Amino acid sequence: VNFFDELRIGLATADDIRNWSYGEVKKPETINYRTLKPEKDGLFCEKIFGPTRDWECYCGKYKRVRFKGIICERCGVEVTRAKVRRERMGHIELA
Amino acid sequence: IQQYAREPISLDQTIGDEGDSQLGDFIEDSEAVVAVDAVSFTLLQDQLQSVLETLSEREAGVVRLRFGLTDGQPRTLDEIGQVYGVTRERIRQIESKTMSKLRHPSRSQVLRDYL
Amino acid sequence: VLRGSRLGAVSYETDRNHDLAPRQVARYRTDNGEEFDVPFADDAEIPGTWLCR
Amino acid sequence: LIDAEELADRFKEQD
Amino acid sequence: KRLKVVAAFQQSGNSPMGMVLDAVPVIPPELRPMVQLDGGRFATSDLNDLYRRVINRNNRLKRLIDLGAPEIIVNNEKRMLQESVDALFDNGRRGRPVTGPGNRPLKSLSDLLKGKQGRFRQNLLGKRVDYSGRSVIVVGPQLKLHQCGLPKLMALELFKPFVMKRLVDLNHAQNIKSAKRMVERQRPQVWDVLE
Amino acid sequence: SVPGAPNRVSFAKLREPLEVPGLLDVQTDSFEWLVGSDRWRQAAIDRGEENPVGGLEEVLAELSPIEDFSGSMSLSFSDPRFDEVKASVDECKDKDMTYAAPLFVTAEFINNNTGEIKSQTVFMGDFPMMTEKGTFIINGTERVVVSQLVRSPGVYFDETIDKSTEKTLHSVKVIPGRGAWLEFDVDKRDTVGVRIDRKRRQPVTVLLKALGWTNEQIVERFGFSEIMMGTLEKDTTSGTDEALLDIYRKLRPGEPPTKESAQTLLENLFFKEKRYDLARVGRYKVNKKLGLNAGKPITSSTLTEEDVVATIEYLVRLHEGQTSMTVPGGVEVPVEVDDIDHFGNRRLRTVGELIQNQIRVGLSRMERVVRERMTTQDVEAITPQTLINIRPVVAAIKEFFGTSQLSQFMDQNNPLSGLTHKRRLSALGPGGLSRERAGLEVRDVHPSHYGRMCPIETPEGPNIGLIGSLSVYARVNPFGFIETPYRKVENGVVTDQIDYLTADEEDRHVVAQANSPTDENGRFTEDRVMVRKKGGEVEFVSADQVDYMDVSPRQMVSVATAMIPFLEHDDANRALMGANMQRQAVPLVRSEAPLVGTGMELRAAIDAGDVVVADKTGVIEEVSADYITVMADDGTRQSYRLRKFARSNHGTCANQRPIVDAGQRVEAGQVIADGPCTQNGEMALGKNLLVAIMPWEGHNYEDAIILSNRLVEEDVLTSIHIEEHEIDARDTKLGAEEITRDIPNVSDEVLADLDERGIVRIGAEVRDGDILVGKVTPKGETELTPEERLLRAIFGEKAREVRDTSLKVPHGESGKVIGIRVFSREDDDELPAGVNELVRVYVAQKRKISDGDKLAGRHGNKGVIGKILPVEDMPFLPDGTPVDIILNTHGVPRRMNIGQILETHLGWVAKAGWNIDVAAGVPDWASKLPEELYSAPADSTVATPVFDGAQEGELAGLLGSTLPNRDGEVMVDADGKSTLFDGRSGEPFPYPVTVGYMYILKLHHLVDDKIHARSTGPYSMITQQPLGGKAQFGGQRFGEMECWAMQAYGAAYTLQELLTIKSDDTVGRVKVYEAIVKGENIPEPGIPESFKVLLKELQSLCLNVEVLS
DNA sequence: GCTTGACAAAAGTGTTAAATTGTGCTATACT
Ligand SMILES: [Zn+2]
Repeated sequence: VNFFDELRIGLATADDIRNWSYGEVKKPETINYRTLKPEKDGLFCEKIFGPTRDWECYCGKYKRVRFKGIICERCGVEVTRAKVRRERMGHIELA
Repeated sequence: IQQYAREPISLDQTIGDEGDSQLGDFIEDSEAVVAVDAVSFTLLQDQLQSVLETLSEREAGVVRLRFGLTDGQPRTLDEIGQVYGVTRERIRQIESKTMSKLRHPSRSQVLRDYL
Repeated sequence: VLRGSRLGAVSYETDRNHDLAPRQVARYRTDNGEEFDVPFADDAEIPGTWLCR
Repeated sequence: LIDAEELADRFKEQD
Repeated sequence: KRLKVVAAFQQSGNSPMGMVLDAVPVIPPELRPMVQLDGGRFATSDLNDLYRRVINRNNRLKRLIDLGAPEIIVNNEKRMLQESVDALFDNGRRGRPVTGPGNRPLKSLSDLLKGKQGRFRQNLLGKRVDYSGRSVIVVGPQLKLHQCGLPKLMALELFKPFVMKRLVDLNHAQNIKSAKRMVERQRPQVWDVLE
Repeated sequence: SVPGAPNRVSFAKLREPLEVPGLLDVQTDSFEWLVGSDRWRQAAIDRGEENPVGGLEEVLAELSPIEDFSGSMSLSFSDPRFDEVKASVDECKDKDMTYAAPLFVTAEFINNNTGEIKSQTVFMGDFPMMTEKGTFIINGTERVVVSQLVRSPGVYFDETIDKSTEKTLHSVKVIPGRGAWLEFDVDKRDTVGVRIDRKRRQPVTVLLKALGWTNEQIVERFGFSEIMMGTLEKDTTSGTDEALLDIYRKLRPGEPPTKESAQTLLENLFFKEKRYDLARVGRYKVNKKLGLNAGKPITSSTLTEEDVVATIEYLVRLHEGQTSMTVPGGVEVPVEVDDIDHFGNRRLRTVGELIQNQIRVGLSRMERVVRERMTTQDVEAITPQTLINIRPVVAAIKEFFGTSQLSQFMDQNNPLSGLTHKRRLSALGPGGLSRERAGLEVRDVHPSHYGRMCPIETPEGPNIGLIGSLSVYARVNPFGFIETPYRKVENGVVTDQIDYLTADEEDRHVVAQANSPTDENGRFTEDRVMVRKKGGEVEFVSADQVDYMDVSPRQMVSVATAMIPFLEHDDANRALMGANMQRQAVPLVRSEAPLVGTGMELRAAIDAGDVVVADKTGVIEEVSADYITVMADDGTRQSYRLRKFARSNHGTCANQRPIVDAGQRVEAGQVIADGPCTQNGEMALGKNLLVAIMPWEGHNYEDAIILSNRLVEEDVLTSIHIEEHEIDARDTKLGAEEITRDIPNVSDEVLADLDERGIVRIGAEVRDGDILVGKVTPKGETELTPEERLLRAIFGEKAREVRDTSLKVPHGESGKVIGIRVFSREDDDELPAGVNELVRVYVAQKRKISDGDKLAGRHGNKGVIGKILPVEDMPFLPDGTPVDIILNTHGVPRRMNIGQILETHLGWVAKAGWNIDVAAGVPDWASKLPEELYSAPADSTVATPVFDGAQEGELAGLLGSTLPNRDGEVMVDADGKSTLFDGRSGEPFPYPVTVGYMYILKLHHLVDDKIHARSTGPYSMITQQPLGGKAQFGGQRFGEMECWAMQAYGAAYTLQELLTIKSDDTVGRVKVYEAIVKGENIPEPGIPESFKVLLKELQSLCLNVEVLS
């Protein structure tokens, strides 16, 4: 940071879009109705955009700083600071 | 069922009779990171790290391992028994002795604000 | 003022790199020929099939 | 007293 | 007139293929967050409801092609998908914008950072800052040109963290929490440190 | 005058022919008309009305009768009756009820096919009533409905000049207010076009033919103006039928053109009362303007056949230039152009009509389903209840009293504020003008305000000009036109034949001033008299030309403006400031009437209702601090409750104390108790303080004020302020949160003042951060960190399932608990859904005057208190009296408010009695003083009515006749100045200075409510910036102009640190806090959220935005 | 200083039982 000289803009050939995304949004559902956890493979999905709460996966198998950098073998969400949900993007593949 | 039937209200409404604020300019996060607490936590650990140093090597180790200040796992007595092949009862006795040492004002008065 | 919240409970752990755990990296190939990697934990078995980016 | 449209129309060429 | 548009692509780091999109990106969820208000009420960003509208169409298309639907239905679905993407990028540029509940359009991505609100604007209007206060003024004839009188409570509130550090340093308080409580209660020891 | 009437000698020279009418009549008469009270009926019939109809009856008659589509059934309503109110005012205010009364109406159903009749009384519901003070008790709050100002529907004529190729075009637009449009306009082609329904210009002859006119009649009657001859020449329509068909085709070409439907549509468009109405005020306006159907009463709500032709003829006359016109069947009327700012065209919607409109809407909504229930049910099984739903009307009336802009909280700061609020003329709201529109066009002072709207007193905020106040002598015409009284003048002698005229009625006469000298008999003593013409211009005319005369000099000022002495010496701007500042005076602990004032202090106090007045003659049975008992001559006891230490809507303490003793004879209308800002029945907004006009060491530099410490010691400027803190306990998805004395993770010393049930005891003293009522909520998942686990293992304090959420005293507030109110579902209280309990605690504090508190007089002189010197320091008179206040001299002449100096001089003259040497003969200056005013004792109170007050010469003469002091010497010489010793050095000041008594009042702009500060606190949910708008932890705004200033300074680092570290930089903000607390140097700022969010958004739009070095 | 036996509530075993969720199908004729 603090090392910028100029900022440039340009078109995206959808290769940039496929590079940015951490996973595609397969389904439209956002969150469960009685439980308030995100729905997998949809919007707000933790596997794609990251965990909602600090250093915890969806099922809770791996949690806390000691597991930092690990993808749960059952969820697919990687334990992280949970502030990364403001940084990771997805994509929708049009038929 | 009544509460389930409710529809979420758009976060981009026009609360205030006009467009000066929409809806969310006046919502506070109850789960906010508050600085004074966070910094205090970084101190508390240190204090404990110092206080547990006043104890003996063996007495300090059981408390650190029992509460997992290093790894975080609340190791049971049997696990702690592998330090020297010691049985659960001696480890429990050492833990109780250390608890008696710590809770005395001579040490507890230092930490008696982070409650 | 109005008050809101999420389900994202906050933690005050200061251990950005304090603790390091072992891990193993598996590699998967997609039907279209794209390859990806995943750093699984050294636990049980690596899944046979994985949903990639 | 004055809106954007009137303020914008205020400084037009008017010639 | 056409020369500038045609030359913009010649000798440039892009290609004419960028007009047509094979996939559309999705903004991170926290930038379109769903906040749970106190009392069970849910407040959602209307943008969240636009992306969904696309998926519902897109998935449907992916089914219609599977079973070999007639050309009319597939063309209608493709038209719906195009309109949905257009609404996602620009709500109201083509046709009439989707309204949703009430009688107001949903503000899409480009609706942001374009109007009175949104970046490139509202940053040159003024933001709120910490470590600041406001108060009525009186005429001080005893002051030097470089001095000003600041009320005690205002000064204490502004300098709280420094006062807490000094109190902890002078053994008045054992730790940060004790100094914070002492300042908030405004015990007599606070003013000596503040001065 | 009034029974009590404390002796207050007046300086008036003129005689008052008409007593000031009931100030609160506007708010009461309209409602009496709405409910059709008996007294209203007597007043209306005595005026010259036959079979008068009330508002409710009028609405019911308009709705009734209603017949179904089949035409076999009919429903009607009649005879609205009211019942006794459910509860009293005090009970309703205590229990947060609504002061209302049951309403009943007699409904009748008729079966046309058979003849069955069903008559029954249907419960309409609780109609919100009003008290005797013109206020509505809505949910335990005193709301006020302010009369609205709207443009009366009717026919208006205007003329503009074309800005393309010169020349002028005249137009007439008819505003019905409940239907479509109909206008005739003249183009620059010597023609007369009619644009029906504002669609497209059409020939006027087409409309004439459609009504049933032919070429022969048109050419025989409209033979005066040539333009219409040309229009008829251009006309292509031959017969009347074609005109209807042509109009129908032009209106809606889509539908098939047929003669029958063509006529029916035009018949339906304007000639039906169910689609097009004039609201029974447009008809009167058109009759007065055109002059048709004069004399006989009119009930039609449509356009008469002659009205349209008369309007067209008047338009062509106006273009022709004729100054007079008359048509058979009418009275000759003048010809001129009308304007929208004139009050012959602007009417007033009072509370009665405002409520009537909502009732009409509700009844229409009810009827919509009433007819459906008729068409869906079976016959011979239907009763009035089975087809009448009272839900919609009740919902509408409830919504109008809680959401409408016109109905808002009554300003309870002091009696004058409330009194002015009730008689307010707003020009906005539903059907009014926007707050961002009509700039310097509708907020200007029209020459018609004189006598009907105060032209000086008006808010200085966004609503300047849009909001005003009614004049002292003014009452709304039953039609809704503000009319003012005038004295009839015949043959140059003024007679007692007061007549109330409107603006248009006044434009046809010549009115003179009230101060014009007159002979003893009544004849004019002079020859040339100053008068007002029809154009709103002042001119000198002959004595015989005078037609009318003003009732009194203060006929144009309002109640608030009439309380300012020597108002004719103050500038308009300063007078406006003083008038608007007089409504912001906080009641003091001990009030005192002004030494110098006008005659409005008394009336304004009694009419405000903030006092208790005996209902009938009697003897005071007993007096206490809580109530007064009086025994009347008829043996009927009367008991008055005295509301004691009652909080006003704005936080000021409102209380009354008796001013009578046992055995005292009291007459009807006498004040027996006084309110917050009243003394002996007179308004006492402020205090009389000894003031010296001189600069003092720069402590009063730039309008600052220096005060003596005595005011602090003797509680001269002390006030009581009461605040309410409310908190609820409700059921939650994790359980029901309960209020409890027990609180987790807190010492037992903090809650030592809590009671058994967890509420602070009454009478306890509380500061910021104190617990008022305990409250806990279920927490849920704990998941303690190992640090916390070990910490609470050593301490042994086990986890608690509940979290503390007790109510705390907001920062900066302190006082004593004076009252506690508790509501609970356990006792069947009407709490909102899900709420189990509600607790309100009242904290009262004794606020003394202090530095920075605003302080002002009645002439627009305002200032903060820059310093409070000790008694010995203040300059003192030779007798040893220390002045109480010092006002800078530089600020008086510039602001152009010399009236304050006159107030000071006359206050000094009043404080120390005066004695004119009348033994040898009245001096020249005193020849005008009334006989009663030649000599008065010390501490006397005098009156100087606005525009008829003490002259400068008389005051100068009185200054030289003041009585001595206890020593026997005069402090103030003939010039109004006195020598002052310096309190610090002791040397007398080199020159004498002006010293006197000034009446000054404490404004609500106190420092305690205007101090803010932030170090770290709540942050926004979305923008992550500090939130504001509240005095607890609100942040300050750093606008773009401040950024420009910083850039100009070259202050790069400060601007960065202020735009990122202190706002929406979550990562670096905590690091900055940690560095400050640890003593480490602050780290370099990062990148603000406002940029990362922008980058992610711009990337989301398929834009490949990237950074590079 | 440290260990064995007797007890105990708490954390799991393993299956079954109840609640929840996804799913195809309704054939007077209706455009
Ligand atoms: Zn998991």
